[PDB]
Amino acid sequence: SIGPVADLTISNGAVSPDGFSRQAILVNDVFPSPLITGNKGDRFQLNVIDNMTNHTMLKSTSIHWHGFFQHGTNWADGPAFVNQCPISTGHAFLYDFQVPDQAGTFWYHSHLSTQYCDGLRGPIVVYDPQDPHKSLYDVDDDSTVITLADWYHLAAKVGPPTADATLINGLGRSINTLNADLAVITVTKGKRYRFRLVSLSCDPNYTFSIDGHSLTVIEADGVNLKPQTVDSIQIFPAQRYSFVLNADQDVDNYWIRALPNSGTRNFDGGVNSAILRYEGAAPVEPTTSQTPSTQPLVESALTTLEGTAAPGNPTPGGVDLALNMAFGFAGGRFTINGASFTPPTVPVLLQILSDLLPSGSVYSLPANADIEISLPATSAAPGFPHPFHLHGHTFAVVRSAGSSTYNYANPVYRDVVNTGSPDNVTIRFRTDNPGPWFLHCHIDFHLDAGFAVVMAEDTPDVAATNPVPQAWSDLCPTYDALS
Ligand SMILES: *[C@@H]1O[C@H](CO)[C@@H](O)[C@H](O)[C@H]1NC(C)=O
Ligand SMILES: *[C@@H]1O[C@H](CO)[C@@H](O)[C@H](O)[C@H]1NC(C)=O
Ligand SMILES: [Cu+2]
Ligand SMILES: [Cu+2]
Ligand SMILES: [Cu+2]
Ligand SMILES: [Cu+2]
Repeated sequence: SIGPVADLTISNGAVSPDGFSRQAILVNDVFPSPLITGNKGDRFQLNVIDNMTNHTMLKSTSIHWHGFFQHGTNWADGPAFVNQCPISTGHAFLYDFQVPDQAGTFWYHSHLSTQYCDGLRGPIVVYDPQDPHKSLYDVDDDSTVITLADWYHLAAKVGPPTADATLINGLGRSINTLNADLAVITVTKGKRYRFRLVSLSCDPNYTFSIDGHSLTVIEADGVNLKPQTVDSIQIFPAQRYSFVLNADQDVDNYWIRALPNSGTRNFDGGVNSAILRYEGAAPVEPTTSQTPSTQPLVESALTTLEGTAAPGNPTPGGVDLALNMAFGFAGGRFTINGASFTPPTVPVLLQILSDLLPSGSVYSLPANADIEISLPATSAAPGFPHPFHLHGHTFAVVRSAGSSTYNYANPVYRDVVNTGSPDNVTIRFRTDNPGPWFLHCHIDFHLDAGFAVVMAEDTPDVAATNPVPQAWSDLCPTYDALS
């Protein structure tokens, strides 16, 4: 793997992760993008070298480092026209930030239009030398990262959508390439694995299970939690989980299954599937049967390892500022409280540094306060369920999707939450991270359609807390000169 100091060169190339050839986005000449790695407290210097020539997938790029807090380095966070102008082709831009107090499973991806759907997306693992669950597993390496990804034969900016295939570790089969190579995951009988599940999906959620094995979940979106055995896991776009697998079954091949909520909802011919292979097992497809899932993961039954409480007082409205976000759908555009987000000419953070634009979308947040955000599900926002995600913060899921109850005493903490179907998912966080932070649904087409708002956190202090490198100031004129 690479990092925490590395070059990321972005280019275009042919790929065939399902046997069908299409042009896509490469990171250091490989599809899918390589895993980045660091220890807790490393300083990260990821030099992003834009060498793209393909206009249909945009020649420009910017990278968000999903989950990282970016305290004092809001300029480094990624979202085009919120925190930076995009890097232009022929140029490079250094992302220089630290991760002092985060550790766990994360990822990086394009935050420009729909560009990460064309293959610029990759796992990040920040190991903890003192990890609290270390004693529960023997192996925790590059071989135990598992990524889930949707794959489309025609580019993001080519059709509307429906995945042609599911990619586990970059490999999978579509309905017309049932013979294509599958992803193989190799364990040794009697060893224990910390598997790091990473959804790179642009849209589908996956119900993930492994034939013949139970999963003990110990981490969600970077947050250590109390161990919790399950036999399947619903993972929504941009979410992460660590589960320990006790490789204690017979030496054999076992189907790994990852079934999307949309499109091809079967396992016929090994679509939506990969292979757990015990060492010594033959190089064949598994022939194992799947059991009905009798202990699925339940977000409202998850709790933080330390049992941390929700910020604020343990009662609704028991907070410094309650904001309710009302979803809708106008032209071809999503709306929250009546605003559709259109990317502004001057990125928000630059406006601050210079009411913010785009009007109707920007929410001033005071510092050192408790915030409660409501996001009731509604049929007025088609394409639900929507997984909303808050940059620059972990939040406490005081009430999950599918539930009516309210947990303030020890709710799970996360950075991406399913908001459910027409449900009133509510979250809490403390404002200790001054800057403009994107709040948006992570189904990436809905995002390009404007399904987003920006939290302008402690705006009087953003100028002081986030000094900006010369290279970042150079970004916008360069971009604006391009036709
Ligand atoms: C650029 O990528 C698009 C999207 O996959 C593809 O349709 C097009 O052929 C590519 N351009 C070239 C010159 O290969
Ligand atoms: C969701 O919860 C907030 C919290 O008070 C409330 O104001 C809002 O009306 C609720 N919406 C629905 C649809 O239940
Ligand atoms: Cu993300
Ligand atoms: Cu993010
Ligand atoms: Cu959505
Ligand atoms: Cu985002």
